[PDB]
Amino acid sequence: DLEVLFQGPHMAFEKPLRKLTFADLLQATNGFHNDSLIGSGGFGDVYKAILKDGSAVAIKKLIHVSGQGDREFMAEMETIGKIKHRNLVPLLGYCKVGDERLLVYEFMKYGSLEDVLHDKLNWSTRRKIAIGSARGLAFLHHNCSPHIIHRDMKSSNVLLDENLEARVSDFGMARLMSAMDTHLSVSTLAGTPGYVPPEYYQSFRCSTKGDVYSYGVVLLELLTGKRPTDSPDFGDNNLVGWVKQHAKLRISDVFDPELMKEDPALEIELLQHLKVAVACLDDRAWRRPTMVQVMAMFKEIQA
Amino acid sequence: TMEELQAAIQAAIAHC
Ligand SMILES: Nc1ncnc2c1ncn2[C@@H]1O[C@H](COP(=O)(O)OP(=O)(O)NP(=O)(O)O)[C@@H](O)[C@H]1O
Repeated sequence: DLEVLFQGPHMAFEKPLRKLTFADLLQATNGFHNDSLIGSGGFGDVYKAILKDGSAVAIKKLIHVSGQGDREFMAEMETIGKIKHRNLVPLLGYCKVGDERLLVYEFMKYGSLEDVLHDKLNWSTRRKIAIGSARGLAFLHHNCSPHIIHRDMKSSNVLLDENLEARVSDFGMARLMSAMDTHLSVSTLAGTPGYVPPEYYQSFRCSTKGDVYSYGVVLLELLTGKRPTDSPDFGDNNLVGWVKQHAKLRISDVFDPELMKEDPALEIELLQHLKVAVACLDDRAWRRPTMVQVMAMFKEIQA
Repeated sequence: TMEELQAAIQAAIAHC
């Protein structure tokens, strides 16, 4: 059953990035007030707000370091700033004045997957989330030239909009890799504990298969309902480690009680989705599927 | 390890 993978908005007809006034963002957030904050500390603070036109936005205010360039601002502007797809967060505008660098996303109703999955998601709903987030990443790797390597896929960087559909976000660490290359050399260790592929700890090189590892983790989170690290059941392990040792024993215990409880006849489909996740988490990068294959695994499971 | 795990999961669907 023949599927055309990418058929999202044609850029040429898209609303261009609006350059915004700092004063407007300043006012709309009440002087960047604390009760407007929705995200704190990581490379900036993110504030919920409604613009002059009624549009609900999230405004990321990037922290300016003395004697430094705006690398993270540019990373988003040169990547998510240039593309649109239903499984990517919409970057609506930006503010660049003096040393201020702000990024204005369309506001995604339910905030991040992490926020939701821990503090209502049924299977059908979670299935849709894994699929859409796979499509978003696939777009970055396969439908962009040069390719985009996200470098920080995690459940907090998967937003959920009105109809609970997945939107990959936070492009601050993203990098462009020529299609002729297989990897990009980076200067430092970047990524979130729980999600870093093994090879990133051996060599300062990122690649699309790097992103694919991190995706696998996000999929575990959906299947298990666990955080990627620091859960009491884990012990000396992470989510990845835990699922690994745990499975020789009783595989289906790994699954989230809430999904199992909803229906005992989805225990098989759940198991099949775990195969995808495990493939993505292969220690050998070359053996991991591309995100295009992951999507194909998903749609095979259904039929 | 991983492929052992993959086998385990295949048993599980079969062992349903
Ligand atoms: N467009 C948006 N719509 C709704 N919520 C958003 C949006 N953008 C960011 N957020 C929220 O802000 C949080 C994350 O902001 P962001 O800094 O982009 O990712 P973060 O990586 O998890 N920072 P950190 O946790 O320190 O690594 C998420 O939990 C969301 O709740």
